[PDB]
Amino acid sequence: YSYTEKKRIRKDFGTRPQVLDIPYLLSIQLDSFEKFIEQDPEGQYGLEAAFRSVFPIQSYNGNSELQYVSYRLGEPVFDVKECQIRGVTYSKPLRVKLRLVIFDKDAPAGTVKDIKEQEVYMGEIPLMTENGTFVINGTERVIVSQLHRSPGVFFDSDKGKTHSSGKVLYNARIIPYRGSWLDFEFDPKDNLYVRIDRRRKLPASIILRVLGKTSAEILDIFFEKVNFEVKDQTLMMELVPERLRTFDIEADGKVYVEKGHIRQLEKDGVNFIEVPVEYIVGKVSAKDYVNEATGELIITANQEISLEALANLSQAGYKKLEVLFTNDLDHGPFMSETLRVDSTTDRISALVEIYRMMRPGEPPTKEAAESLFESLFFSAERYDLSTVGRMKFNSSIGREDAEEQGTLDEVDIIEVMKKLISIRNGKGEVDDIDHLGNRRIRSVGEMAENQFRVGLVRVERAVKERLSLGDLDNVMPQDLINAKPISAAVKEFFGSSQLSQFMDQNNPLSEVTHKRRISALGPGGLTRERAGFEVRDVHVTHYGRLCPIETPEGPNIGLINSLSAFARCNEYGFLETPYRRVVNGVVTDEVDYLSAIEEGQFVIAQANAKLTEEGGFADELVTARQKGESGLHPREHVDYMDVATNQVVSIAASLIPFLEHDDANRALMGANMQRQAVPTLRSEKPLVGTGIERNVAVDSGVTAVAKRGGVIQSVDASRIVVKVNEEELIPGEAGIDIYNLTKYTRSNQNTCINQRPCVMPGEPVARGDVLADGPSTDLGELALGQNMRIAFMPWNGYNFEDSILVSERVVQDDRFTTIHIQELSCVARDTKLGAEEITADIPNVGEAALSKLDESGIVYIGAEVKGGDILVGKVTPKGETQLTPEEKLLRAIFGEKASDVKDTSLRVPNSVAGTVIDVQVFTRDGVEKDKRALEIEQMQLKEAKKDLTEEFQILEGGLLLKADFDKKFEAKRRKITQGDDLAPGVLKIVKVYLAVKRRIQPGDKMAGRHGNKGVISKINPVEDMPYDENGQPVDIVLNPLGVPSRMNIGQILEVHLGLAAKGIGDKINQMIKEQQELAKLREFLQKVYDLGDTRQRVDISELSDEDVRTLAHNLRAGLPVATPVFDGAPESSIKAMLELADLPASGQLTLFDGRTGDAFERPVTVGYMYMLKLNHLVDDKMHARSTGSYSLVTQQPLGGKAQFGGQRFGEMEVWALEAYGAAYTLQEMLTVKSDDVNGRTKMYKNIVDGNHAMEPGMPESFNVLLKEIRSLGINIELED
Amino acid sequence: TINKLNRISRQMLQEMGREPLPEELAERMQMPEDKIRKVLKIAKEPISMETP
Amino acid sequence: RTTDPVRMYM
RNA sequence: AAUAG
Repeated sequence: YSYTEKKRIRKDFGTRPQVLDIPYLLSIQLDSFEKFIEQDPEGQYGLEAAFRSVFPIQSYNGNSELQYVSYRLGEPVFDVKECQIRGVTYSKPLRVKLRLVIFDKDAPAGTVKDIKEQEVYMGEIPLMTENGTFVINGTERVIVSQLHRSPGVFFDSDKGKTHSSGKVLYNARIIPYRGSWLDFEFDPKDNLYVRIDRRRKLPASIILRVLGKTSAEILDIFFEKVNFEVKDQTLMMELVPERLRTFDIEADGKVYVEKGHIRQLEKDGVNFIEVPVEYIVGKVSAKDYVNEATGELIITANQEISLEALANLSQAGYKKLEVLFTNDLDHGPFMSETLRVDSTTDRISALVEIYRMMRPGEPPTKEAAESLFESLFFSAERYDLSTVGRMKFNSSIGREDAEEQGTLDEVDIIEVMKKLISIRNGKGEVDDIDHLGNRRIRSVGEMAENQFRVGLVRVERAVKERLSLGDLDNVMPQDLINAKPISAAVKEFFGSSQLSQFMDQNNPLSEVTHKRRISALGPGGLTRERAGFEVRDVHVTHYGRLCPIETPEGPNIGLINSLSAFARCNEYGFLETPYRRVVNGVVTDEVDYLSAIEEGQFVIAQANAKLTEEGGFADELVTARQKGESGLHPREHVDYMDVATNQVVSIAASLIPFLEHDDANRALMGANMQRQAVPTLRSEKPLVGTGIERNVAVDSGVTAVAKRGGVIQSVDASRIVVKVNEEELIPGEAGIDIYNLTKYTRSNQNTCINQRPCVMPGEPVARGDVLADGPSTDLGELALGQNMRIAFMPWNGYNFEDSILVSERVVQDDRFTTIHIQELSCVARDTKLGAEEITADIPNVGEAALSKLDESGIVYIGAEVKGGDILVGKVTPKGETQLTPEEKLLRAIFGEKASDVKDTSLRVPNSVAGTVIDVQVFTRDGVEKDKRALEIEQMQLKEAKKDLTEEFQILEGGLLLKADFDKKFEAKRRKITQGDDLAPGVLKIVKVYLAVKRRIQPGDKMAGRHGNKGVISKINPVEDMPYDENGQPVDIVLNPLGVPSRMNIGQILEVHLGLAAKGIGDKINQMIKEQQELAKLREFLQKVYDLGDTRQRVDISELSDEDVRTLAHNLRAGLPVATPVFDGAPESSIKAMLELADLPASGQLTLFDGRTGDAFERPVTVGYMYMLKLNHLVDDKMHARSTGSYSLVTQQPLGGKAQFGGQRFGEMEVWALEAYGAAYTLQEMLTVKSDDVNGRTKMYKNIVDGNHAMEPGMPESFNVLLKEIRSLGINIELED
Repeated sequence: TINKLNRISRQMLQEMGREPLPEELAERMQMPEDKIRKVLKIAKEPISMETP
Repeated sequence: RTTDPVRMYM
């Protein structure tokens, strides 16, 4: 046990040993970006691949070319924290070495006249952080992986649902990574048609003719030949034995049945058959037959032989005739009938027809047609069947060559045609479109490489255009390359792509789940409305690869998936999952990662299979799965086993205790809502857990993990200094490690990110130990919510539907109080009238509102502010304003007139009260820094001095020097002092950060981990809540009616186990309080940890006295227990745990009504549930408006709480009002509340006068409609 | 003036590897920095009202 | 056969 | 696009 785990050991109720630990959860991001940016000597991945794909750039004439040498990434201007503060992208400069080689015209082509080698700046590449995130414009973002259709060839059918009859129509689609699409389809007349890029169909034979295939060659490729001879004045079939098995058969020695088995007579073996001429009459010729004497073609290819034709060849002396084999079951004339409907007879005609279908309305020339056909599929510039696409193509058509080819050829097209014809005949099957072997994962590295190659092509066009000019004596490579297109491409992808998403940052689990998210949408994917049922379904290949539970509930159902716990992407982008080998009947601890294609062959047992001490299966027939179908299989036929019991579910589903007792519809909700939990003031571990909490806490990156072991030299709320062990020093190293903690930093969802130390000075630490706990972490365990005392009973209708009744104590102990940090900005710009000024001289505002402001007009740090309070004072110059005559008279009476400037200041939003915790001032380079900005600059300089001095002192104390530290401090000073690159016209920016403490209140959303969500209805007094015989009231009362119809029984089991765990914790607390002997404490702890037949062997004898005391202290608030998914605690274990803690075995206590003192007539299930506070707070959702801003064109109220907008009275509301008959209410809604400009002012004045009458007019939207219809040249008018 | 500012900014971006600040562009253009800022903000096309 | 004025002009 | 009903 590690020290952090030794501090609080969680009891494990699992029974199956784990042979494979859960791998790093953020590998799918880090590995992809490493592939992108790392240098590849083989040049197959990333920037090197893109550069070698575009370069060398060759001029059209041949004068010169630009060649690629190498690339490197420079040093970032700012770090991640500095980029987030300033609002800039964290990135590295791309520097590429290129040589412009200029050839000699007089010399033969290829003579190196000159070379010019130089480094070129080719843009700025955004960098991935240590946790798999990007910082774009100061915002943390995650690029989501895509599940797309693999490149290659796919054979499909319409399933007999297009034509009037069944007639199942078959098609084959070739889809590349880049380039046009190729389609081969059957019509209901059994003819083969070709489509290029989804346009008008053409007969398939055309594509063969453009490839130089004669009609006879086509027939030879697509048909077998039955031959005929004239032997001794008799007709001659060449017999193929397999075909025969309506006429009299030859071979008089072995006569077969005549006009009425085959194998017995074929056993002897003859090569001679005699047949009627009528057998020839129906056949179709296979060759073109010419006569030298006549000079004409007696019979053409693909022509039906006739009697006169037979006579003509008889006179011509030809004795052998071959025709095509054609049947109705195994062989078909489809290619012959296609040739019949084909009007093309030569390569040029086919090229011309392809040009007409490509580019209609253009005069076809031979050269243009040839160039078009070459560019469509056989040009590497415009076609790319990628390596994955090539491998899938070759596997489909059974080709074992051209592994590195990226373009189609004759063999590929002909093999696709043959396979489609074969599928029509009956040999072969169509492809499963939703099979995970046909769907590929495309991650950040691939998409970045694609966009970077796009930028490279953009600049390559201009480079070729310039090199074609010729005047290159004074041209250097950096004068040829414009990096702005490449930068535009990369910023487009990283900031405006659909898959570049604003990071989910409510809790660590939200971040981990977001980084492990796979979308079917995005560029090159599906669309929400156009996606069908089949793609949204759970395929049998999702086992161990995609979680069947975690998926968004809504229009996105089935299109967004979560990676499973052990899922991985192979080198080709296909998901694979680990399995344990079964060798010689024993289950080996060797692991093989199998993909969907490889999985189908084998018989794979489940992790629940019983095992013997020798490693083999106990039962003779085991439950396994093969080809996606489950069943019972012999023990000797099992080839693989599942590595873990949580292999099929994702991390969020793996965090749900007793998941096997929950219906999947509710497990979906539980997994989704675990990601919306808001961290609280005090993180509390779950009493009932699954064991994956530590993994999420460590792999999220929110915690501070010891890079090296040692002894904690110094601990503080903001800094941890570790004295490293003597065995783990880099020779000549200071010997200390410094961990600076994040303290009250805003997250993407305006929550609080705070790191709290969990170590003491002098405490030994090993590698991987948790030194500080991030948000929603407790001693290295994920702590999303709080443990609540729960009673399942109705309480006077306050838990009606899904309502939740909460005790006042829960509010008093601040158990669900949350900190929300909000950022506000005041931007002083430059206007035509003048420059906006930030100052405390605010007109028409007294000294009451200026108390919290300083001389510079900015609020003090630590100022408690309420709604409407001024944070930053700002005055905007205003123009001359016309005064009404009454205002002129009022000014004449009282002469005051001070209206030079207008108060446009930053104020706290209404219903927001908090504390100012940070103020930042950004000033444009060349604008005077006010007193406050100078104060912040001095404070930052002093803090940098102090931090550098302390760090230097500790590192020199560990070691036991001026130029290097002076350089570091000079760099820090330059970063602090310099001006800020702000948006044009912006003179100054002041950002104020407000910390708001939000307490639980009616309207807040609370949930468990089983889909049991609800809204708080009442905050009950403690004396009114149900209580037990010992006087302890419950904390939350939940409705028992929500359990049976929703089939989430894991919540009841969790309640029972939580009651047991809290009882055992109370027993431990009692033993500590009475100061019993440590031997008794050890005996009790060992009894607790030995309960059940579990896989955990915790020996308290190996723990020191201080360790036992620490463990007992950490078990005071309840014993944490682990119940893994599908390997959980049985009911017998729960009852034994209840009996140990001296609690009823049924989990039901006798409760009394606090209002009356009377016992409830039945026992009530009382226990402890882990409850969460979701980020759906009534503070952010309560809106109201009477009158406000209006739209510019429609003159209707704006929309949104941010704009103080109004609710939309849609069509269905109008229908409801019409059904009621409320004509006057409807007219109010249409006219005087939305867009009757005169009517709404009159209505406001009437209400102020207390008259309550309206004078409706014409809505402005109708006037707009009239104007647009008139603008369409249509006279629309109103008649009286 | 706008086009030649763009050309000079592209050459300086190639030269130093980072975006040219307005004072450096002003020095290379032999024009005041205020004129550079004027040219900079008057060289932006109107945004569409249909932009999401 | 075509609607693009560019192609008609060419 | 994502999220809630």
